[PDB]
Amino acid sequence: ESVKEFLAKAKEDFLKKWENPAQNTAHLDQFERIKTLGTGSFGRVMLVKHMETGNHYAMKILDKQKVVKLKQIEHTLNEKRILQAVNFPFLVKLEFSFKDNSNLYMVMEYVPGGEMFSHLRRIGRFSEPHARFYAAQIVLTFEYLHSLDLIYRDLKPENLLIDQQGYIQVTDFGFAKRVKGRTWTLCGTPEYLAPEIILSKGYNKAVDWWALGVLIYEMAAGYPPFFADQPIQIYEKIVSGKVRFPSHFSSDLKDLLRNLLQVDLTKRFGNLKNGVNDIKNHKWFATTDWIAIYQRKVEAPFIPKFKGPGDTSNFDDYEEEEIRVSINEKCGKEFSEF
Amino acid sequence: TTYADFIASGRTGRRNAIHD
Ligand SMILES: Cc1[nH]nc2ccc(-c3cc(OC[C@@H](N)Cc4c[nH]c5ccccc45)cnc3-c3ccoc3)cc12
Repeated sequence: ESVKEFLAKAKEDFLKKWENPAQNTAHLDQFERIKTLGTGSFGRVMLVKHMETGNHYAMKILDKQKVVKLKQIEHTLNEKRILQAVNFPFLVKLEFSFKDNSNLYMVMEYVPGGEMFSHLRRIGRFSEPHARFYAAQIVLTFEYLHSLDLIYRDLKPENLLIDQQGYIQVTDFGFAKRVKGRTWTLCGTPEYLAPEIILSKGYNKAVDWWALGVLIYEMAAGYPPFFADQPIQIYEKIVSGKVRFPSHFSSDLKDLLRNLLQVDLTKRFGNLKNGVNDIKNHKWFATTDWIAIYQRKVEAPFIPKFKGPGDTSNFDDYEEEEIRVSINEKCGKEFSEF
Repeated sequence: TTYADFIASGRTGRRNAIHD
């Protein structure tokens, strides 16, 4: 019940920032471009150095015109408004946000450790205790987000960074949305999509718990529960209602996954009467000290190699591209509140 | 093996998000 006490205070803090979001807290010329850490349809993330403090940050640059073409205006506004309002040990903090004639900018704490994806693929798979450590942090993070009426909708190793302490840092709130009712947007990542999303149904926060099942599976197995060469083939497997576990999977783990990867919403863990407690009290988490996890007092199974505050060895290489700023303002009305 | 099948698939790299 001390959790309710914590969540109560947490919601008070969130709501004040949610209703009065911070805007224009920095300028581009206050940062030094160093290296591109990632790129996508929109947009790109770069390692930057804040001259005033000497601190290194991860700066995402979004081309406003490209955001409009992809019809991601509202989603982008969601992301920024939510990020500036949230506060949790396993969520990357948004330090600054601003915009110019051409681009939108979000400056967050840099995590040299790299993505879980990279470490998972290289090592092959995590031991159950190793996967349990990460899973526990996601469980607490979702408990926090959901209590604020927030749905995440993009859980995957690619969006999970490993800090110097070996703990998880959740990134990419591109599809994050505050909603109390049901929602309908087709979004996420194929391997992690819940059946109700694929079937174009009205869904809720239960999709995040399904994604957790996929994450835990992939961490412990080394591969997703549903994989193929094409997304369409993946969707067929997801809606089939069948799943196969590796022989090394423990009985407790398989039981937990059958409850998370449950097509029936009236039976899926995290969406029942007991809520998240059905997960936190499961046998697979019997050895998990939730308070110790939150307080970061638990010893991490893996610590990334540190080579400096601005080291990028733990990240792959990407093609560098100019940061062009038009002389004319683009999409002014669309991103007025950003 | 399932592992071999995954490693030989075209989706072992970073996976992009999808949307309408
Ligand atoms: C490397 C790094 N350190 N600290 C970070 C905080 C956030 C992000 C970050 C991650 C992200 O998703 C990354 C991955 N999903 C690939 C991706 C999806 N959509 C993108 C759009 C642009 C570039 C990459 C991707 C998305 N945004 C961020 C980020 C960085 C600053 O503010 C947000 C990267 C960080």
